Order: sequence, then C-alpha cells, then structure tokens
Amino acid sequence: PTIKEGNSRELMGQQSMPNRPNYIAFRDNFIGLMYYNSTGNMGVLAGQASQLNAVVDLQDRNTELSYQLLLDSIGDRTRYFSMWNQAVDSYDPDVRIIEN
Amino acid sequence: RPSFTPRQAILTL
Amino acid sequence: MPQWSYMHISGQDASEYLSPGLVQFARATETYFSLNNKFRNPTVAPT
Amino acid sequence: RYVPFHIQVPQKFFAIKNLLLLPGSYTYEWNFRKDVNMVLQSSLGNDLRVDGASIKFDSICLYATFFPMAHNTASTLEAMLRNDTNDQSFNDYLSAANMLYPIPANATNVPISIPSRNWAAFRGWAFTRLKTKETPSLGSGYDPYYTYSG
Amino acid sequence: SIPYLDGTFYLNHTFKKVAITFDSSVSWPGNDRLLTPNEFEIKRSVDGEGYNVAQCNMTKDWFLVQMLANYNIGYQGFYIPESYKDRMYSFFRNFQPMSRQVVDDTKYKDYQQVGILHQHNNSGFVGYLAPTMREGQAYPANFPYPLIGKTAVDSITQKKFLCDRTLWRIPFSSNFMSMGALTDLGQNLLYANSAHALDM
Amino acid sequence: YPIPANATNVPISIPSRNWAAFRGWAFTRLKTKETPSLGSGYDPYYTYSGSIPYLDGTFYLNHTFKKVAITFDSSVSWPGNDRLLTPNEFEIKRSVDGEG
Amino acid sequence: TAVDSITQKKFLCDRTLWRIPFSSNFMSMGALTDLGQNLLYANSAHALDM
Amino acid sequence: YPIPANATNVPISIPSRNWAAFRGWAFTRLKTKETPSLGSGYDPYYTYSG
Amino acid sequence: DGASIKFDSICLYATFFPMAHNTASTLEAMLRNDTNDQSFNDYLSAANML
Amino acid sequence: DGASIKFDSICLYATFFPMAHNTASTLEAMLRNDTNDQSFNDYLSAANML
Amino acid sequence: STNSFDGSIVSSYLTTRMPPWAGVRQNVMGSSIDGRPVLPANSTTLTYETVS
Amino acid sequence: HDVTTDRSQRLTLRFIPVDREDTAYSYKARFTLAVGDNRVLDMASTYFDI
Amino acid sequence: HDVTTDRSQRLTLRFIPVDREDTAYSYKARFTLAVGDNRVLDMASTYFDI
Amino acid sequence: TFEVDPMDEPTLLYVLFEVFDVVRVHRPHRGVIETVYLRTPFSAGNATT
Repeated sequence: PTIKEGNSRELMGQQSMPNRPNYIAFRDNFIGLMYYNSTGNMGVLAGQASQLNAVVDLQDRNTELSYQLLLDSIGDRTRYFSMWNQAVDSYDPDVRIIEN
Repeated sequence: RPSFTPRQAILTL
Repeated sequence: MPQWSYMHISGQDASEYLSPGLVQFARATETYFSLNNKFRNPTVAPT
Repeated sequence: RYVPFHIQVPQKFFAIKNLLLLPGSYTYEWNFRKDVNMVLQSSLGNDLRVDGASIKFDSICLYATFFPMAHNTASTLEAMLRNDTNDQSFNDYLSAANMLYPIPANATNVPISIPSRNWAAFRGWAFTRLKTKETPSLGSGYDPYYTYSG
Repeated sequence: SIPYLDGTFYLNHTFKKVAITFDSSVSWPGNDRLLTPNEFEIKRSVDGEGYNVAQCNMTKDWFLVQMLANYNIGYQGFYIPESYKDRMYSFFRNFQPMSRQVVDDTKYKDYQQVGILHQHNNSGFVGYLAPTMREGQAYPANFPYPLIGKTAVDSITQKKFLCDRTLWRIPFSSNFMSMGALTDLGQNLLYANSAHALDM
Repeated sequence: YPIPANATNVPISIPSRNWAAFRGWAFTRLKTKETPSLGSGYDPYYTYSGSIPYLDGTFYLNHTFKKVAITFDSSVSWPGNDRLLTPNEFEIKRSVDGEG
Repeated sequence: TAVDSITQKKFLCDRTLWRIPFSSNFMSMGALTDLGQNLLYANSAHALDM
Repeated sequence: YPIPANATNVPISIPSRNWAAFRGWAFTRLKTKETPSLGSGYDPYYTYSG
Repeated sequence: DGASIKFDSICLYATFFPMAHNTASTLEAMLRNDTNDQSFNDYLSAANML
Repeated sequence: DGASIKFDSICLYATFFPMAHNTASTLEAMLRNDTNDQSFNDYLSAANML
Repeated sequence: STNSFDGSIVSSYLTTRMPPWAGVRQNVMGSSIDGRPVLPANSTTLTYETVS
Repeated sequence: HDVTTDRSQRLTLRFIPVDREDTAYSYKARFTLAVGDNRVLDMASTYFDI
Repeated sequence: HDVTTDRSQRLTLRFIPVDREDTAYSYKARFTLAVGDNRVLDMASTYFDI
Repeated sequence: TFEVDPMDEPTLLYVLFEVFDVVRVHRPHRGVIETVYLRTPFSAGNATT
C-alpha cells in the first residue's frame, strides 16, 4: 500500500502472499549422476597388465536413457525403493486432465 | 636372471 | 549371416552357443543363478 | 537447506548391467557430478549453482555383494567362461541413435537428409520434443548453457 | 489389537543387534561371512555411512539378509520383486526408510530452549492448550523451527526406519537362502546327528 | 563457404565419393571482402585491393578457431578407436574448465 | 601497491596452416598413409557430416 | 524449393542416388502468387486463381 | 621481502604412442632380455669438488 | 576458557630393517606358512563391565 | 491488417542434427558455479579467453 | 556337499580407491580392485557409497 | 597393415599424487603410475604440469 | 521432410533410430578383456576391445 521502507501508517492494510514451493530432489533412480554417455568423462575399465579401456559410448547413445525405459518393463515401476529411488516424476489425472 | 651376472641357487625347507 | 558369428544373434537360435554342459545348473538348481539374461537370446522373424 | 548424508549408486550401463566377473586382476574408473544444476532436480525449475547451493563429498566406497561361490565347484564354473565359446551379450528393445535437430525460433517445417550410408538392421522410429533450456550441453560436462534444473 | 493375532506387531523397528552363538564359545558368523565379525547389526545410527544404506540407517549385514529371507535376490543384484511375491505381511510393504530435520545443539547467536510452554505461532486463535475460542493477539511464532530456504538455520538429518507388520526371517543354508523347506546346512548330516547349544 | 555476419556456426554437407588416398587437412579463415571472386576475371564489388590472406599466404585468423569436430559416418569421429582424450570434439580454444 | 586482480591468457597463429596425419599410428608418413590409403576407409562411397 | 524475397542466391546439391535413366535437364521459374500446395485434397491456401 | 609460494595439483603427462598393438608386445623382446639396455649419458656426466 | 588444538602437517613413519634380500625374502615366505604365523596377546587379559 | 509479416520458409533449408558438443545451444546465459556465467550463447566474449 | 561353500569367505569387500581427484565437475577415482583367485563377482550388486 | 593398430586405446594420460604433500619447503608428487603392458609409455615425452 | 506444429519456446526433436548397439563379453584367462562392442546398422563400429 505504501512507498516507504521502515516506518509508514498506510501499511496497516498490507496483504501477505505465500511463497511458492519447489522440492529439490532426484530423478528416477538417481539418474544423471554419473557420466555414462558423456565422452570426456568416460569410464576406463581396464586390466592391471592389460590396460585396455572397455567402456565406449558416444553422444549418439544416452546410456542412462537406455536402461530407464527397460526399467519400465522389469515388473511394475510403481514399487518404491530407497537405495534405488523409484521416483517416477508424475502428476494426478485430475491436475493436468481437468475434470470440470 | 639378474641381468648383471646370472646364477641359479635355491634351497627348499 | 556371417557378421553375427561373434554377436551370436544370428549364429544359434537362443541357447546352444556357449558350453552346453552348463545347462544342468539352470534347469535343476536355477533359483541361485537365475541366468538367462547374461547370454541374451536372439531375435527371430520369417521373411 | 543443509542435509548431510550418503547415497548408493549402482551400474546404469546397459552392457555391464549384470555380469559375472571372473577371478584375476583389473582396474576401473568412474566420474560423478559436482555441478548442482544438472545432477539435482527441482520441482518448479531454477538454477542452483549461483543460488546458494554447493556440492561437497567426503568419502567414496566401492562394494561387491557377490555370491559365496562354491569351492568344490570352484575351478569348474570359471574355466567354462574362460573360452571364446562362452560369451555374454546384453541387448535392448530400444537401441537408440539419439542425436538432436530442434525447431529453433518460430519453426513449422523440418527436413532431414543423410547421404548414402549403410543400413543393416532396424526396429523402429520415435519422435518427440523437449525444450532447449531444459537440456544441458553434454560434451565436457557442465556449461552455462543450462539453468533449468527442473 | 494384539500383535500375536493379526500380525499386529509394531515395535519390530526397535532392534539393534541379535548376535548368534552355536557352541557357547564362538559366534555363528565366526566363519567370517559378513563385514561385522560376530554382531548382527540391524541398525547403526550415523557412525560410518558405509554401513548404512543410502536412505536408511540400517546396517548392511542385515539389509542383505532381509532381501535374502523370502526373496531369492541378494547375490545376483537387487531386483524389485514382481507383483505376487510380496503379500501385505512380507518385507518393504510394511517398512520404508525415512528421515526428518530438526535442531542441533549449539550454533546460533541466541538460543534459549522452548518446551510445551508458549507455542507462539497462531495460539489464542484456535488452540492454546485446550479447545477454546479466540483469546489472544496476532503474532509471529516461537517453537516451529524452519531449516528451509532463506532463513539461515543449520542442522543435521535424523535418519532411521519404521518396520512393524513384518517378521525377521533367517534361513539355515551355506549361502543362507530359503530354497524349499530343507536348506543346504539346515538338516545336512552334521546338522542332524550332533548336539549343540544357543547363547544368543 | 562463408560464416554469417555475427553467427558462429557452420557444417559441411557434401555427398558420397571415392576416398582412395589422403595426406591430411588444412583449415583456414579469411574475410569475404578481402578476397576476390573468380570466373569472369574482373570484380566490381571487390573494393579492397590489399591485405589478401588466402592468395598470398599471410594468415591471422587461425587462432580464433574454437573446436575442430569431425564426422564421416554420422556416428563416430576421426579416431574411431577412441585414441585422443576427447573423442568427438577436438579443442583448439578453451572456455577453461580444467586448465591442467 | 596492494591491489586484487586476476589475469587472462590468449594464443595467436600467423602465416601457418593446419596439419593432421591420416594414420592409425598418428604420424603423417608418405602419400600411402596408414589409414587414408587403407581399403576399409576406401571402399564404396559413403557420407560426410563435418 | 523456393527463392525467398531479396534472396537471389539459390543452392542445389542432391544426395547420392542410384540414378540411371537420363535424357537431360530442365529448369524454370514458378510463382507462389499463382501456386497452392496440393496434397491434402482441398486448400484455402490458393488466395488467387490466376 | 614479502612473498610466499605453495603448489596445489600436479598433472603427469606421458604422451605415449598409438603404437601397433601386436608389435607393442613383441618389439620389447631384446631390451626385455638380459643383454640389451638403454645407457644414456652427458658430456658433464661427472662430479664436482668446490 | 578460550583455547583449541588444530592440525597442520601430518606424517607417517616406518623404520624398516636394512636386511639382505637373500634372508628377507626367504623368511617372509617362511612366515607366509600356514602353520608358521604370528600371534599377539596382552598383559590385560581381561573383559569389562558397565 | 495488424499482425507483423516475414516471408519465412523452413522447408527448403535443412534441419540436420546440431551435434551435442560442450556448448552450442541457441541463446543461453545460464549460470556457472561461483565463477561468473557466460553472457550470451554465441556472442563476442567467448573470444576473450578467461581464467579464474 | 556338491554345492555352496563350507570354508570361510566374506560376502562383501568394503573397498577404498587409492588415488583421488576433484575438479570443477568431475569426481575421479582410480580404484585398483582384483577379483579373488577362485571366487566370482556380480556387477548388478556393485555400487558406490558416497 | 603390419605395423598398425585397429584397437581401442588412449593417447594422453593424466595422474595425480595419491600422497599429497603440504610441508614448508617441498612437494612430493607421489604417483602410483603403472605402465600398460601392451602400451609404450615414452619417457622421452614424460613431463609434469604445475 | 518432417512437417510439424510451431513451437512457442525452442525445443529439441528427439530423432530415434532404433538400431542395434549390443555387447559381447569374454574372459579367456584371469586378467583379460576381449569384450566386443558393435554398432551394426551404423557400420561405424571400427574398434573394440
């Protein structure tokens, strides 16, 4: 109501608005934590004498995206776990699909 | 074997 | 098809590519090593 | 705004997902993400790099929860796998070539042409689109080409 | 409601360690099979995160055993069992690892502790101590303590777990897996003829 | 081929031909107005007689180049053997993430 | 003086051209290069997207 | 493929074909002022009838 | 006169060959044997008295 | 009363036996025995109660 | 009568893959960790090679 | 008797990487792990405790 | 084809000191770097980066 | 030519070629990796362990 900082009379009719929430969490099964598909930070799985980098994956194949839609097939994806956070990003069928 | 002056001597107990 | 001789998706329908003497443990005490996915089965389609 | 904890992260790699490891000698390397924007997800979607949040870890511990393997059948199970005959393939239903050609600006038409190339096997085609701001630059790791931590 | 009738058990989360003895001298894990040499730590609250699991305080010498109990997983990896193996009395249908965030001991400029005396937030409106009508002014709160967002309040999480409607099962085999009624070292030949004790 | 008035992207899209023998490559950068156009013999638009980079050999622009990125088979870069540390992109210029 | 400041570093390139080997064993040896002359990269005509 | 306004420079580079039969070439201008985009069956697109 | 120095991180670069893999296991053999060795000296391969 | 101990330069030390490898490698392989091993006890051979 | 118009045709000129390198998006200022962010997506400051 | 182990063997190996590297985005660790001379190891059960 | 490699291998390697030193007058760059047995680490081209 | 609806904000059309990119794991002796990666309809699987 008033254009003053600290002391003013007209601030008596001041209406307060609540701040919006945002949960800082992790995507399904902690995905996007390791550089599987990334090339500069590629995994070097070698032998102690052999010294040959086995793990090879380029930009054209998202390795994290690959197993995730296979996780859609292995049983029901609604079964929650803690060491394997089955946090399927979702909404209510009432929230988006508006039932007026 | 040691690539200086090679010898073969072993004892088993 | 000779290019799948390594890949084994074209080489033997689905089971007999490895040592077929280890099939015992799968059909008899399989529950410990329920393993038909390590060797993933080939796809088949008529033409 | 301050949570000290630990978490467990398994192999998300399609090719080494569930493999046996034979007795021997090996060495491994894996990379994790320090940049708060890409690794941690927000609901509403906001940058976490300059906005207070920072990432710090104290200890890394590798684990091996294997079967207590039979020692009367010790040399038998390993020696079979010790052949060019015994191998392990790891296939997928979706075997992707996920490149990216967007609709920059006000786009309504999108053509695609790849010059004479080998085609052998095929399973199908999938088409859908997601915001350029929502996606990071996946070359080196982190870049200020990403802020939408949603 | 009695625990002994409808699987109504609840204080099944209140367990620390159940270490076994087989001949009144050596422990049953004596044959070094676990991380802990003798003790069956069900839970260890924050001493070496590596004993704990990612979102629970449970020690990982029992975390494998409960997955190994009725389910045939733990050696291959960790399957999330399909929709038939789990009944409403089996594991993880009853418990889920969980955490809070409260207050530490010493950090702030001014901190004088508040108990039940004077809950300040919106008391004198609806409920001060008993259900009564409006009897007070409007004013900020005392007790309710944030840790979230703009307010610079710092503390550590209090992580644990809550198991109730489940029974702790252990097999008797060499591997320890409940494959059928008879296990590999359950009633073998030594485990059928000789006499032993239990001081666990 | 030229680079736009303020933009900094360009590809190469040339069709299939026999690639029997090679020795190497040599990229170079030079202004359009600093270079005459061939064919007819005479140029009207080319109102800039001096400081020609290409037709003389004098070359100040190579340093501006950011990253060489090579692809033939639309999948894998030049070392299809994952030889160099960065497999796809080959940095000339740096935005500095690790100065080592 | 007592001032707080941070530097920047930039390279130059005058009068020289880019050079790259066409070899598996990264070394530009001859017209008959190690991979550039090799038959697997010199088969039937294929695509380009540099 | 169209020639845009004030944009007189036109490119053409057709990807590698398995082409055989040929008697020659042909090229001529065409106006969007007088051409609709036919394929749907019906088009309001043609805001002309020239 | 008011100066201090401390190191942080040291990166070891051994820019090694993309050598022939079959030759990498075989072309070591003579120096891998007892007879051959890499003797490497200076003009000043010496000691000094001060 | 205002006082604290912090830490700055930490080191481990190990004063080995300067032995002839001829006797060192022989008896470390003889301590590598299934029967010939090591056992250490205590003067306080006692348990505790609280 | 009111709309603002440009003769825009996207059908002729191709839309081939923009290759996922280490920063070639259209226009993102974004945010870096503690060392300040890059101004624009493809502006004249990435030319200035900066160290922290 | 023709199945699972009777002799002593620990189910899990609480392993620590030898060298550490931290930088702007990466959290590198070169862990040197050798699988026991007789016993096997499963990859689906392998994880990282951070 | 005789002196070539069609295998997956690296070219540039980087290692860190496992034992980091923080003393008054010295830094011990303590690398536990093992040479690849089918690789050839060039001691000619081995250097430190500070 | 993939004709589509116009977008308000710039997007990214995920082109998905469902082609083959499978592994094959060997271990001839104790400490070897003979693991075969293949990009078959790519035909650019030029090198593997």
